[PDB]
Amino acid sequence: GSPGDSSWHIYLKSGTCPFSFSKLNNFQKFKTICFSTVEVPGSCNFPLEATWHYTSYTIVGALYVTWSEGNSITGVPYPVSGIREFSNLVLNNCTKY
Amino acid sequence: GSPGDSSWHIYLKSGTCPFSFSKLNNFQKFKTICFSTVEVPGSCNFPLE
Ligand SMILES: *[C@@H]1O[C@H](CO)[C@@H](O[C@@H]2O[C@H](CO)[C@@H](O[C@@H]3O[C@H](CO[C@H]4O[C@H](CO)[C@@H](O)[C@H](O)[C@@H]4O)[C@@H](O)[C@H](O[C@H]4O[C@H](CO[C@H]5O[C@H](CO)[C@@H](O)[C@H](O)[C@@H]5O)[C@@H](O)[C@H](O[C@H]5O[C@H](CO)[C@@H](O)[C@H](O)[C@@H]5O)[C@@H]4O)[C@@H]3O)[C@H](O)[C@H]2NC(C)=O)[C@H](O)[C@H]1NC(C)=O
Ligand SMILES: *[C@@H]1O[C@H](CO)[C@@H](O[C@@H]2O[C@H](CO)[C@@H](O[C@@H]3O[C@H](CO[C@H]4O[C@H](CO[C@H]5O[C@H](CO)[C@@H](O)[C@H](O)[C@@H]5O)[C@@H](O)[C@H](O[C@H]5O[C@H](CO)[C@@H](O)[C@H](O)[C@@H]5O)[C@@H]4O)[C@@H](O)[C@H](O[C@H]4O[C@H](CO)[C@@H](O)[C@H](O)[C@@H]4O)[C@@H]3O)[C@H](O)[C@H]2NC(C)=O)[C@H](O)[C@H]1NC(C)=O
Repeated sequence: GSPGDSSWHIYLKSGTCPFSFSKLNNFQKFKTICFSTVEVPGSCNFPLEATWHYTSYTIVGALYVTWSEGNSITGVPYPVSGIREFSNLVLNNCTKY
Repeated sequence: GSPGDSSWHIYLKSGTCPFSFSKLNNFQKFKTICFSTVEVPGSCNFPLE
Protein backbone atom coordinates (compact mmCIF):
# COMPACT_ATOMS: atom_id res chain seq x y z
CA GLY A 1 0.00 0.00 0.00
CA SER A 2 2.54 2.55 1.14
CA PRO A 3 5.36 2.28 -1.43
CA GLY A 4 8.22 1.12 0.76
CA ASP A 5 9.74 -0.43 -2.38
CA SER A 6 11.38 2.95 -3.08
CA SER A 7 14.75 1.72 -1.77
CA TRP A 8 14.96 -1.64 -3.54
CA HIS A 9 15.83 -1.66 -7.25
CA ILE A 10 15.08 -4.84 -9.21
CA TYR A 11 15.92 -5.23 -12.90
CA LEU A 12 16.92 -7.76 -15.54
CA LYS A 13 20.52 -8.41 -16.55
CA SER A 14 21.99 -9.60 -19.86
CA GLY A 15 22.23 -13.37 -20.19
CA THR A 16 23.63 -15.63 -22.91
CA CYS A 17 20.90 -15.35 -25.56
CA PRO A 18 21.86 -13.65 -28.84
CA PHE A 19 19.33 -10.83 -28.35
CA SER A 20 17.93 -8.58 -25.63
CA PHE A 21 14.73 -8.54 -23.60
CA SER A 22 14.00 -4.86 -24.27
CA LYS A 23 14.48 -5.24 -28.05
CA LEU A 24 12.23 -8.27 -28.59
CA ASN A 25 9.29 -5.96 -29.31
CA ASN A 26 11.07 -4.67 -32.42
CA PHE A 27 10.45 -6.37 -35.76
CA GLN A 28 12.33 -9.55 -34.89
CA LYS A 29 11.34 -12.82 -36.54
CA PHE A 30 11.43 -16.36 -35.13
CA LYS A 31 9.62 -19.69 -35.48
CA THR A 32 8.74 -20.71 -31.90
CA ILE A 33 9.79 -19.28 -28.55
CA CYS A 34 8.01 -20.86 -25.55
CA PHE A 35 9.22 -18.86 -22.58
CA SER A 36 9.24 -20.54 -19.17
CA THR A 37 10.26 -19.84 -15.58
CA VAL A 38 11.79 -23.26 -14.81
CA GLU A 39 14.91 -25.04 -16.01
CA VAL A 40 14.60 -27.04 -19.24
CA PRO A 41 17.44 -28.58 -21.30
CA GLY A 42 18.87 -26.50 -24.13
CA SER A 43 17.73 -22.99 -23.24
CA CYS A 44 19.43 -19.68 -22.51
CA ASN A 45 18.31 -17.43 -19.66
CA PHE A 46 18.19 -13.85 -18.29
CA PRO A 47 19.17 -13.51 -14.61
CA LEU A 48 17.34 -11.29 -12.12
CA GLU A 49 19.00 -8.90 -9.67
CA ALA A 50 18.04 -7.08 -6.47
CA THR A 51 19.97 -4.29 -4.75
CA TRP A 52 19.65 -1.67 -1.99
CA HIS A 53 20.74 1.77 -3.28
CA TYR A 54 23.32 0.16 -5.60
CA THR A 55 25.59 -1.01 -2.77
CA SER A 56 25.49 -4.83 -2.79
CA TYR A 57 24.26 -7.05 -5.62
CA THR A 58 22.58 -10.46 -5.45
CA ILE A 59 20.88 -12.88 -7.85
CA VAL A 60 17.24 -13.77 -7.16
CA GLY A 61 15.76 -15.66 -10.12
CA ALA A 62 15.87 -16.15 -13.88
CA LEU A 63 13.75 -16.36 -17.03
CA TYR A 64 14.33 -19.31 -19.37
CA VAL A 65 13.67 -18.91 -23.10
CA THR A 66 13.96 -21.20 -26.12
CA TRP A 67 13.77 -20.38 -29.82
CA SER A 68 14.35 -21.70 -33.34
CA GLU A 69 15.18 -19.83 -36.52
CA GLY A 70 12.26 -19.10 -38.82
CA ASN A 71 10.22 -16.50 -40.66
CA SER A 72 6.72 -16.99 -39.24
CA ILE A 73 6.37 -15.09 -35.93
CA THR A 74 7.17 -11.38 -35.64
CA GLY A 75 7.17 -9.03 -32.66
CA VAL A 76 5.25 -5.75 -32.59
CA PRO A 77 5.86 -2.54 -30.59
CA TYR A 78 2.26 -2.14 -29.41
CA PRO A 79 -1.06 -3.90 -30.10
CA VAL A 80 -2.86 -1.77 -32.68
CA SER A 81 -6.49 -2.93 -32.64
CA GLY A 82 -9.20 -2.58 -35.28
CA ILE A 83 -7.10 -3.26 -38.39
CA ARG A 84 -6.93 -6.22 -40.76
CA GLU A 85 -3.36 -5.95 -42.12
CA PHE A 86 -0.56 -4.41 -40.07
CA SER A 87 1.36 -1.85 -42.13
CA ASN A 88 2.72 1.67 -41.79
CA LEU A 89 4.42 4.25 -44.00
CA VAL A 90 5.75 7.75 -43.27
CA LEU A 91 6.83 9.99 -46.15
CA ASN A 92 8.78 13.16 -46.89
CA ASN A 93 11.39 13.08 -44.11
CA CYS A 94 13.86 10.79 -42.42
CA THR A 95 12.61 7.51 -40.94
CA LYS A 96 13.88 4.02 -40.01
CA TYR A 97 12.33 1.61 -42.49
CA GLY B 1 46.78 -39.76 10.62
CA SER B 2 48.80 -42.10 8.45
CA PRO B 3 48.81 -40.45 5.00
CA GLY B 4 46.67 -42.94 3.10
CA ASP B 5 46.07 -40.25 0.46
CA SER B 6 49.40 -41.17 -1.16
CA SER B 7 47.57 -43.02 -3.95
CA TRP B 8 44.64 -40.70 -4.70
CA HIS B 9 45.31 -37.56 -6.74
CA ILE B 10 42.71 -34.78 -6.59
CA TYR B 11 43.08 -31.51 -8.49
CA LEU B 12 41.15 -28.78 -10.29
CA LYS B 13 40.47 -28.85 -14.02
CA SER B 14 39.94 -25.97 -16.47
CA GLY B 15 36.34 -24.80 -16.70
CA THR B 16 34.54 -22.29 -18.91
CA CYS B 17 35.64 -19.07 -17.19
CA PRO B 18 37.93 -16.77 -19.20
CA PHE B 19 40.77 -17.08 -16.68
CA SER B 20 42.48 -19.68 -14.49
CA PHE B 21 42.38 -20.54 -10.80
CA SER B 22 46.17 -20.60 -10.36
CA LYS B 23 46.61 -17.18 -12.02
CA LEU B 24 43.97 -15.29 -10.03
CA ASN B 25 46.62 -14.27 -7.49
CA ASN B 26 48.43 -12.25 -10.17
CA PHE B 27 47.56 -8.58 -10.64
CA GLN B 28 44.09 -9.13 -12.08
CA LYS B 29 41.34 -6.54 -11.66
CA PHE B 30 37.59 -7.03 -11.25
CA LYS B 31 34.58 -5.41 -9.59
CA THR B 32 32.96 -8.24 -7.59
CA ILE B 33 33.53 -11.99 -7.57
CA CYS B 34 31.47 -13.84 -4.91
CA PHE B 35 32.62 -17.43 -5.16
CA SER B 36 30.18 -20.14 -4.08
CA THR B 37 29.97 -23.93 -3.89
CA VAL B 38 26.31 -24.23 -4.97
CA GLU B 39 24.64 -23.70 -8.32
CA VAL B 40 23.43 -20.16 -9.07
CA PRO B 41 22.17 -18.86 -12.44
CA GLY B 42 24.68 -17.15 -14.71
CA SER B 43 28.00 -18.46 -13.39
CA CYS B 44 30.92 -20.46 -14.76
CA ASN B 45 32.60 -23.24 -12.79
CA PHE B 46 35.79 -25.27 -12.24
CA PRO B 47 35.22 -29.05 -12.07
CA LEU B 48 36.98 -31.38 -9.63
CA GLU B 49 38.64 -34.71 -10.41
C1 LIG C 1 -0.83 -0.12 -51.47
O1 LIG C 1 -1.97 0.52 -52.03
C2 LIG C 1 -3.21 0.16 -51.39
C3 LIG C 1 -4.31 0.83 -52.18
O2 LIG C 1 -5.55 0.17 -52.01
C4 LIG C 1 -3.18 0.57 -49.92
O3 LIG C 1 -4.36 0.13 -49.27
C5 LIG C 1 -5.19 1.26 -48.89
O4 LIG C 1 -4.58 2.06 -47.88
C6 LIG C 1 -5.35 3.22 -47.54
C7 LIG C 1 -4.52 4.01 -46.56
O5 LIG C 1 -4.57 3.44 -45.26
C8 LIG C 1 -6.72 2.81 -47.00
O6 LIG C 1 -7.52 3.99 -46.86
C9 LIG C 1 -7.93 4.35 -45.50
O7 LIG C 1 -6.88 4.23 -44.54
C10 LIG C 1 -7.25 4.87 -43.30
C11 LIG C 1 -6.03 4.98 -42.40
O8 LIG C 1 -6.34 5.89 -41.36
C12 LIG C 1 -5.47 7.05 -41.47
O9 LIG C 1 -5.81 7.82 -42.62
C13 LIG C 1 -7.09 8.49 -42.58
C14 LIG C 1 -7.29 9.19 -43.91
O10 LIG C 1 -8.41 10.07 -43.79
C15 LIG C 1 -7.11 9.44 -41.39
O11 LIG C 1 -8.36 10.12 -41.34
C16 LIG C 1 -6.90 8.64 -40.10
O12 LIG C 1 -6.96 9.50 -38.97
C17 LIG C 1 -5.58 7.86 -40.15
O13 LIG C 1 -4.55 8.84 -40.05
C18 LIG C 1 -8.40 4.07 -42.66
O14 LIG C 1 -8.82 4.71 -41.47
C19 LIG C 1 -9.60 3.96 -43.64
O15 LIG C 1 -10.59 3.11 -43.09
C20 LIG C 1 -11.87 3.76 -43.17
O16 LIG C 1 -12.42 3.58 -44.46
C21 LIG C 1 -12.64 2.21 -44.85
C22 LIG C 1 -13.16 2.22 -46.27
O17 LIG C 1 -14.44 2.85 -46.26
C23 LIG C 1 -14.52 3.77 -47.36
O18 LIG C 1 -15.14 3.15 -48.47
C24 LIG C 1 -16.50 2.72 -48.26
C25 LIG C 1 -16.95 1.99 -49.51
O19 LIG C 1 -16.28 0.74 -49.57
C26 LIG C 1 -17.36 3.94 -47.92
O20 LIG C 1 -18.69 3.52 -47.68
C27 LIG C 1 -16.79 4.64 -46.68
O21 LIG C 1 -17.58 5.78 -46.35
C28 LIG C 1 -15.32 5.01 -46.88
O22 LIG C 1 -15.31 6.05 -47.85
C29 LIG C 1 -13.63 1.56 -43.86
O23 LIG C 1 -13.80 0.19 -44.19
C30 LIG C 1 -13.11 1.69 -42.42
O24 LIG C 1 -14.06 1.13 -41.51
C31 LIG C 1 -13.55 1.19 -40.15
O25 LIG C 1 -14.63 1.24 -39.23
C32 LIG C 1 -15.47 0.07 -39.19
C33 LIG C 1 -16.62 0.35 -38.25
O26 LIG C 1 -17.60 1.10 -38.95
C34 LIG C 1 -14.61 -1.12 -38.76
O27 LIG C 1 -15.41 -2.29 -38.69
C35 LIG C 1 -13.47 -1.32 -39.77
O28 LIG C 1 -12.67 -2.44 -39.40
C36 LIG C 1 -12.64 -0.05 -39.91
O29 LIG C 1 -11.91 0.07 -38.69
C37 LIG C 1 -12.78 3.15 -42.08
O30 LIG C 1 -14.04 3.83 -42.02
C38 LIG C 1 -9.15 3.48 -45.03
O31 LIG C 1 -8.81 2.11 -44.87
C39 LIG C 1 -7.43 1.87 -47.96
O32 LIG C 1 -8.61 1.34 -47.36
C40 LIG C 1 -6.52 0.72 -48.38
N1 LIG C 1 -7.17 -0.10 -49.39
C41 LIG C 1 -7.09 -1.43 -49.41
C42 LIG C 1 -7.82 -2.12 -50.53
O33 LIG C 1 -6.45 -2.06 -48.57
C43 LIG C 1 -1.96 -0.04 -49.24
O34 LIG C 1 -1.85 0.45 -47.91
C44 LIG C 1 -0.68 0.28 -50.00
N2 LIG C 1 0.45 -0.40 -49.40
C45 LIG C 1 1.57 0.24 -49.04
C46 LIG C 1 2.64 -0.61 -48.43
O35 LIG C 1 1.71 1.45 -49.20
C1 LIG D 1 8.77 15.41 -40.47
O1 LIG D 1 8.13 14.26 -39.91
C2 LIG D 1 7.33 14.58 -38.76
C3 LIG D 1 6.82 13.27 -38.20
O2 LIG D 1 6.81 13.29 -36.78
C4 LIG D 1 6.20 15.53 -39.16
O3 LIG D 1 5.47 15.90 -37.99
C5 LIG D 1 4.07 16.01 -38.31
O4 LIG D 1 3.76 17.34 -38.71
C6 LIG D 1 2.39 17.52 -39.10
C7 LIG D 1 2.27 18.95 -39.59
O5 LIG D 1 3.45 19.37 -40.25
C8 LIG D 1 1.46 17.21 -37.92
O6 LIG D 1 0.11 17.27 -38.37
C9 LIG D 1 -0.65 18.25 -37.63
O7 LIG D 1 -1.74 17.66 -36.93
C10 LIG D 1 -2.56 18.59 -36.18
C11 LIG D 1 -3.63 17.80 -35.45
O8 LIG D 1 -3.06 17.17 -34.31
C12 LIG D 1 -3.86 17.49 -33.15
O9 LIG D 1 -5.18 16.94 -33.26
C13 LIG D 1 -5.27 15.50 -33.22
C14 LIG D 1 -6.73 15.11 -33.39
O10 LIG D 1 -7.35 16.01 -34.30
C15 LIG D 1 -8.75 16.11 -33.94
O11 LIG D 1 -9.39 17.16 -34.67
C16 LIG D 1 -9.50 16.96 -36.09
C17 LIG D 1 -10.15 18.20 -36.67
O12 LIG D 1 -9.29 19.31 -36.44
C18 LIG D 1 -10.32 15.69 -36.36
O13 LIG D 1 -10.44 15.48 -37.76
C19 LIG D 1 -9.61 14.49 -35.71
O14 LIG D 1 -10.34 13.29 -35.97
C20 LIG D 1 -9.42 14.72 -34.21
O15 LIG D 1 -10.72 14.65 -33.63
C21 LIG D 1 -4.69 15.01 -31.89
O16 LIG D 1 -4.79 13.59 -31.83
C22 LIG D 1 -3.22 15.45 -31.77
O17 LIG D 1 -2.66 14.98 -30.55
C23 LIG D 1 -1.74 13.91 -30.83
O18 LIG D 1 -0.41 14.29 -30.46
C24 LIG D 1 -0.20 14.52 -29.05
C25 LIG D 1 1.24 14.97 -28.87
O19 LIG D 1 1.37 16.27 -29.44
C26 LIG D 1 -0.52 13.23 -28.28
O20 LIG D 1 -0.33 13.45 -26.89
C27 LIG D 1 -1.98 12.82 -28.55
O21 LIG D 1 -2.30 11.64 -27.83
C28 LIG D 1 -2.23 12.65 -30.05
O22 LIG D 1 -1.50 11.49 -30.44
C29 LIG D 1 -3.11 16.97 -31.89
O23 LIG D 1 -3.67 17.49 -30.69
C30 LIG D 1 -3.17 19.61 -37.16
O24 LIG D 1 -3.92 20.57 -36.42
C31 LIG D 1 -2.07 20.32 -37.97
O25 LIG D 1 -2.67 21.19 -38.93
C32 LIG D 1 -1.81 22.32 -39.16
O26 LIG D 1 -0.93 22.06 -40.25
C33 LIG D 1 -1.57 21.88 -41.53
C34 LIG D 1 -0.49 21.52 -42.54
O27 LIG D 1 0.05 20.26 -42.17
C35 LIG D 1 -2.32 23.17 -41.90
O28 LIG D 1 -2.95 23.01 -43.15
C36 LIG D 1 -3.36 23.48 -40.81
O29 LIG D 1 -4.07 24.67 -41.14
C37 LIG D 1 -2.71 23.56 -39.42
O30 LIG D 1 -1.95 24.77 -39.43
C38 LIG D 1 -1.14 19.31 -38.64
O31 LIG D 1 -1.90 18.69 -39.68
C39 LIG D 1 1.74 15.81 -37.38
O32 LIG D 1 1.00 15.59 -36.19
C40 LIG D 1 3.24 15.63 -37.09
N1 LIG D 1 3.52 14.27 -36.65
C41 LIG D 1 3.33 13.17 -37.41
C42 LIG D 1 3.68 11.87 -36.76
O33 LIG D 1 2.88 13.23 -38.55
C43 LIG D 1 6.77 16.78 -39.83
O34 LIG D 1 5.73 17.60 -40.35
C44 LIG D 1 7.70 16.38 -40.97
N2 LIG D 1 8.29 17.55 -41.60
C45 LIG D 1 9.09 18.42 -40.97
C46 LIG D 1 9.60 19.56 -41.81
O35 LIG D 1 9.40 18.30 -39.79
